[PDB]
Amino acid sequence: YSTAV
Amino acid sequence: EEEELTLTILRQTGGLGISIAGGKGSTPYKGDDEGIFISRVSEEGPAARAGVRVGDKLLEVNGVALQGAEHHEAVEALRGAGTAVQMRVWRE
Repeated sequence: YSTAV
Repeated sequence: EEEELTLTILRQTGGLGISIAGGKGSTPYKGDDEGIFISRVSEEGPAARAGVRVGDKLLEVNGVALQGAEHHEAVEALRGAGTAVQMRVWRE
């Protein structure tokens, strides 16, 4: 999964 | 075509303009590598202007390697990396 930072 | 790049992302406030995927114990960005990869780059955001590219594998954040890092550990590193965030990345 992705995490926007 | 394999290269290692040192990219410096500059921000005053807010985010870096990227999404990261993968990490130890998470679903990998690619089956052969459990590491941290750039899954998205925000259009002309800080990382875009710094030359980051989707698919880049993130090796280090301000000199701290992410080998063996869980997904949340990489997220914490990037969030607390400061206003100048230098990333050693692997690009194919």
